[PDB]
Amino acid sequence: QHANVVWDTPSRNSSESMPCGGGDIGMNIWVEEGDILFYLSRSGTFDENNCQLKQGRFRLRLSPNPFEDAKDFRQELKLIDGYVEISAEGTQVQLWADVFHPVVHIEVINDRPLQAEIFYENWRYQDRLIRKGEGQQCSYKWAPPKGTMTHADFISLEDSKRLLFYHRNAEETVFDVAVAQQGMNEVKSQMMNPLKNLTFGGYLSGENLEYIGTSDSVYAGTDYRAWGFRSLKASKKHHFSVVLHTEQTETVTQWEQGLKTAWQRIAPQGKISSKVVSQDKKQTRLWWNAFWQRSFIETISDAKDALKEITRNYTLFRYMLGCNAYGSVPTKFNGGLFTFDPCHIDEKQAFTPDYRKWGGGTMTAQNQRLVYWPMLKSGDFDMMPSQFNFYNRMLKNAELRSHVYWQHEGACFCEQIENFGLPNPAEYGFKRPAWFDKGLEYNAWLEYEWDTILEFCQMILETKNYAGADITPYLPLIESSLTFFDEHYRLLASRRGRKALDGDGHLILFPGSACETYKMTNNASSTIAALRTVLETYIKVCNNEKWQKMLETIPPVPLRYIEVKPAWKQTISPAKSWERINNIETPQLYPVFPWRIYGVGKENLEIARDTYFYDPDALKFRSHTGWKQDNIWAACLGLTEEAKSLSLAKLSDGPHRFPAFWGPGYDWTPDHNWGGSGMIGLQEMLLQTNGTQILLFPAWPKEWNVHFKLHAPGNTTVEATLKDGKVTILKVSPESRKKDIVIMIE
Repeated sequence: QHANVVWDTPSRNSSESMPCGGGDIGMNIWVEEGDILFYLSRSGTFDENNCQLKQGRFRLRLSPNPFEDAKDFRQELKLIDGYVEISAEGTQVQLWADVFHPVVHIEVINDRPLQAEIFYENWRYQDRLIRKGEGQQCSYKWAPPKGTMTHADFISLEDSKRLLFYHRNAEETVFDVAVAQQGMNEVKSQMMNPLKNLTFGGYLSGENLEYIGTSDSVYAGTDYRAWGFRSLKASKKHHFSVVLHTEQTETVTQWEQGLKTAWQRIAPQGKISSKVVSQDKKQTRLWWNAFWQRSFIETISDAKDALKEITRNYTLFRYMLGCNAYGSVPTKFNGGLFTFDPCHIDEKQAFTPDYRKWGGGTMTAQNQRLVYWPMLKSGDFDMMPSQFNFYNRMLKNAELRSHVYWQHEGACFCEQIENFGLPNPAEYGFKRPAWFDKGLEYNAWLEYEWDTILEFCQMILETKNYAGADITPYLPLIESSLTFFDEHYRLLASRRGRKALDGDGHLILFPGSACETYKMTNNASSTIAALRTVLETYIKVCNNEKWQKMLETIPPVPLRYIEVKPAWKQTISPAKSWERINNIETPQLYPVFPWRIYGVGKENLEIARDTYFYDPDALKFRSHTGWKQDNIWAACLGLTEEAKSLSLAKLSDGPHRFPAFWGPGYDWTPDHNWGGSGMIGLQEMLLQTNGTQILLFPAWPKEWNVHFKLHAPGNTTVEATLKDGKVTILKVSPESRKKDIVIMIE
């Protein structure tokens, strides 16, 4: 038992919008001065500058409008069935997306016959020059070449099919620019190109509609054109469909064809088969019903109000993640699929609705990982490949890097990575010395940060461990990723000295970095904990000995002493050595999470706790904002009250009307690494794994009553309840695992 989001009065602007999606599609939906407005974003729609374009904005007006000064207004997110419902006296509108097909549906049911106008609004009707600061939404960031523009869409007026909109990419894209910049033209002809000719759009369609002409205005400081359709005859029912298609094609004909094929499915002889759309609808709702059975964290005086808040928000976010199961590319951290008009976020950055900070086809690994990690314990295993394929798609490209720059095998996956496997052109350096290594970013924050891929590698393996997933398509990726660290730091040492290993026969991890925070490291704890834990884990799943050899070559995690404001405390060191500090991450707790070397029910917990409580960089960097993992670590170290405080802070209502729209923090709104991280935190307070143990309530307060169900390794599922400090229930499946449970509530 939980709660939907119910607004009983209309919304003022696009920031006061509601998420709704499914499949690879996300809509922001709201009602403003009697109009039903929805933005429509789909995963993977990257322009020639690698900006994530929204497909458009949709407007629905009824006449006489029952939403004008309406009594009994109600916009409701109907979680269980994954659809939004807007209703007022004798009218009921439903919006949903098919989970199994790229199609949005609007349904109107009126007691009396009403008239309906539907408008398709597109602000890319003509070329628009990228203004100062607008580059952040693309790969050029702060330095878009003079005369760089967002190219125009192709709208046109030709069954029930009415309107055709699409954007098409040219042959020349930021890919070709970046290939040149980083000197890989030699091997360009062997590289996957995600952007060349990439085309994406669809049909607006309905029965009982005529065209009512074009019209021009401004929505949120953004000029736009609108095409309008009006129903020939008033009617008790009205049904509109939007049908999308995405593809790289030699001609526009080829693309159109694929769109037609998708359109025919739902309109076999030109009309929208309400038989077919009923199956689609039924399927979709079952899927959502199943969705809310995979996992949950629910409740059962303002203490309870606050718990309800975070559990509610935890859930609302999970909905948002759900909207992009089966995306070809992952839910992005910086807005996801639910960006709105920038001006509501920052007036200095008031650009098109296609705008967000930190790029579109450009995705920072450290953020992306926080979106996905929580999908293991929530059982959302089928969504995670969206994230895995992103990297698998560019494995050949990331390898050709290492071939070109250092003539060795293995994939070089930079931190701020494009969808084509090279680092972001801007961060690589536009004004860089001729002599500098072509494989290295001319960058103080990013140089030698290649280790986040290993977190995704761990995710892949953990899908096997948690859900028996078939991960055969990924093994090459995992192997190539490890091969790099071995072949790189061997070669670097052999070029510098006579020995390629240290005197303990271990790898010499220099130059490295501990995330983006400690730079030019020797033997960072973060990178080590990773190689150790990935290899340990990949050994259990591969008899080959090359991997046990390499595990023996991994140096130990470095520790150190710190004085306390005497007495000395022993903590985890950032690294054996570093040159400087350029950020506010805390990679000396990466052995706590993600790699779970230290943690509850594991050795030397006192070391980790002291790192959390006394490392003065960690103290200084502690926070609940954005990606800050202090909430996670607190929980993994069994510090309730600390975890309680942070998780309260992290998951409490965001600044917009929908309460799980958090941001912008260090990123963009809706911040998804905010949600993601926050999920992780709540999850770890309840359930942790320690070998084959399942530790329940490791960092959960007695006075928080809870009913949850989370996953654990070996297709295991734990449903439990705490009430007035008693574990009143336990339902465990398979039952053989019930004896592995350890209750920790004291």
